[PDB]
Amino acid sequence: SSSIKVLKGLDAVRKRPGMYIGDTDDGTGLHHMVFEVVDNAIDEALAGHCKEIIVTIHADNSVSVQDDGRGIPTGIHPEEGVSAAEVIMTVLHLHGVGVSVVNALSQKLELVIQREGKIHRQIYEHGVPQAPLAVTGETEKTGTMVRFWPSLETFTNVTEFEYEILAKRLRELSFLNSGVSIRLRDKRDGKEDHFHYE
Ligand SMILES: CNc1cccc2cc(C(=O)Nc3cccc(C(=O)O)c3)c(=O)[nH]c12
Repeated sequence: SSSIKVLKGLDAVRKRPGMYIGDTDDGTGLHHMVFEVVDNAIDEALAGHCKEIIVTIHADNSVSVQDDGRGIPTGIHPEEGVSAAEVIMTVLHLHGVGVSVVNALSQKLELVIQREGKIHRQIYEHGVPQAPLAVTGETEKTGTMVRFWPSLETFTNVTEFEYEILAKRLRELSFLNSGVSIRLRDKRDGKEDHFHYE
């Protein structure tokens, strides 16, 4: 059972967030949540499909990452009875460990996928999907959007995202991945930036 594995992996991440995300007391793990989601969007860029990424700090202290790539495949996976996107959002395999870590450590996560003319949406709570991915509407755009509300059971002390921390790494990432265009917007004060290196 994939379902059994999935919940074991999630539970493994909650019990040992240090080895997956970093220190949970000093801010580093909290911001590493953003960078992990961002790194997935960059993969879609490196793969040649995404060109703009927008990172938003929301005023309710969640962060969203939007890409204009293909959008995570929505097809019920041939292997596990749920959408391929749910697999990517929930399956652990530190070998092959990725964005499930963020899902596990978020009190809530919102996933919106635009592809093949359709908008698909799923909500997760502590990594657990409220329902299967479902079509909520129609669109002519493509891409993936992950917004996450970090668990305040997991994170102490530094619980609010810092603009400058996110600006510094995003600037570095566009530098290292020349050609990727990344926008950062703060909804708390209206501050924004655009990082591209060519
Ligand atoms: C903010 N953005 C994102 C956050 C978190 C995860 C992903 C995953 C993906 C992806 O997995 N994209 C992809 C698209 C089409 C095909 C395949 C495939 O492997 O067959 C993969 C992506 O594009 N953005 C992401």
